[PDB]
Amino acid sequence: AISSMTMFSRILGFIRDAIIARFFGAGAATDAFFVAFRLPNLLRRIFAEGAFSQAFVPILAEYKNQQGDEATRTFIAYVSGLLTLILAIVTLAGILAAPWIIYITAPGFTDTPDKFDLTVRLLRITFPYILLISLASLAGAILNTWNRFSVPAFAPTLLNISMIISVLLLAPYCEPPIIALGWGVFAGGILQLLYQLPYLQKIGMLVLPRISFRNSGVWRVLKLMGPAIIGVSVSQISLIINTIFASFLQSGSVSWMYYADRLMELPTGVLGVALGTILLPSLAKSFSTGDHKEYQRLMDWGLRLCFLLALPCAIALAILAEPLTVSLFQYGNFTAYDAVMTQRALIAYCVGLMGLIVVKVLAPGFYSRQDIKTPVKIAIITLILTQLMNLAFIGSLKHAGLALSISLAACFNALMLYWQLRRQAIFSPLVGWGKFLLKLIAALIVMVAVLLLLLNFMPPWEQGNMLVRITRLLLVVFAGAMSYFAALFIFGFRLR
Ligand SMILES: CCCCCCCC/C=C/CCCCCCCC(=O)OC[C@H](O)CO
Ligand SMILES: CCCCCCCC/C=C/CCCCCCCC(=O)OC[C@H](O)CO
Ligand SMILES: CCCCCCCC/C=C/CCCCCCCC(=O)OC[C@H](O)CO
Repeated sequence: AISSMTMFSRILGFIRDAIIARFFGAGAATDAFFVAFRLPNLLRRIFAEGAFSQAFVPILAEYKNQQGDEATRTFIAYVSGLLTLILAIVTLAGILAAPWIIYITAPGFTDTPDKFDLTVRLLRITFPYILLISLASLAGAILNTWNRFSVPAFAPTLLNISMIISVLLLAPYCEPPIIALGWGVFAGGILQLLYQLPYLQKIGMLVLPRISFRNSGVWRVLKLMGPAIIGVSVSQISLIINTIFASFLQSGSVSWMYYADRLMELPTGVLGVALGTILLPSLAKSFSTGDHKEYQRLMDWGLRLCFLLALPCAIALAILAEPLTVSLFQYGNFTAYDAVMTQRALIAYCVGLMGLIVVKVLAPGFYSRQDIKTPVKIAIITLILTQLMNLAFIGSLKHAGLALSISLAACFNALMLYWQLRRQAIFSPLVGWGKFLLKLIAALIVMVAVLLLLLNFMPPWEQGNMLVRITRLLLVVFAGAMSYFAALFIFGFRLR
């Protein structure tokens, strides 16, 4: 369900990314678009996922299960109304203050004033999407409360489609061509909304928004939002300051980081969705029922699974950074220089894939423990270490150093959450990790050896059509995966 539609969305997101790279490359225009659209949406996502979504899903289901459909319709009406009012005000203030928002977020764009102007213009086109995508994600949250998961998963396909179409059709018309993306995004917003509204009507939860300050449920969802806003703020501030750092770097830095991060995202989302259906449900159940012993059992199996699957992915992405970048991005305005810079950023990002997967495996269980004080402390530490690693790595490695900083920060964040579990006896690993790690290390050595060998005997990656390059890429990915799994088979792990 989710596993099929959210990954169709994934190839279309990656296809739109390749289209962007092909048509606009990695430079001033693409830098401006990323700071203008991606950075505000990421702040918005952090806020909604960290505070609004966490508060909204329990209260909504609690209405749905303990009160009628009419009471739930009224709750949803007042929630969507207050959301729309706040976001309309927020959007209006943002379009007015856009030059100051770009100045604070990306100070270094001021050196090319025309680039700063495009970033401001694109934020003005972009900003209405915040409203649209928030309404669409509220729709999707409601539908998920009604156990309809495939529609909200498929919904971002419409954004990807809209952006691809705006690039292919509207870009030559638009006077700065990447302006077209904005409108695609805009159309995308509307489409993502329009697609989900009838399904909402299907469950009788499509209702005209309405404003009130007396609703008990609205104040409940406002109260559970409170303690999470400090951590949301930490994460937002860190991301803002990272962008500030990158803004002083050479044009394309933001775009190179973006492309590397998407390349690196690609398998990590697969693994995250897959472990979120194999492991997290049973972990949540074990924590809710108070079964400590078998919670440890799953925690250990899941951490071993993380080492078994995220490590080979990270190392393979590092070894295959040029194959991947050249085969998936190096067309049109994406030059060979852009490909090298993206390769470096991708090698840097590979360090933190492990930290990402483990943060997603450990963080469920703290929000369930209702311990937010120690994660907000961990988040402040992660901020401090991130900004410090930025100062340290920016001069020597530039954008790659900023990517290394983000990666190592994710590593330390996961490590600190694990240390909190270890100190409070929340988790203690099972015996036999040592020989298990040795098995991994041998299998990784075999995999990397086979990959290096093949690459020495395989053509220059720039040479060929996209069919040819992606065929070669898939051939080496297959040989590497096969060889890693064959080394593992000799060691053991015959069944899961
Ligand atoms: C927190 C600040 C709140 C400010 C509220 C202002 C309300 C009126 C806004 C007009 C925008 C239209 C004009 C857009 C260009 C303004 C020039 C500017 O400030 O640009 C930055 C500068 O270029 C860097 O070097
Ligand atoms: C153990 C191994 C771990 C590493 C695993 C690495 C996976 C590499 C696969 C990539 C295929 C996914 C991307 C598919 C891209 C389709 C082609 C495309 O993007 O075409 C756009 C073009 O510009 C239109 O004009
Ligand atoms: C050139 C770049 C260098 C490439 C790398 C060379 C290999 C270095 C050695 C690895 C041992 C790793 C040991 C740790 C692995 C499992 C994690 C662990 O033990 O964590 C304990 C936890 O922190 C509770 O305090």
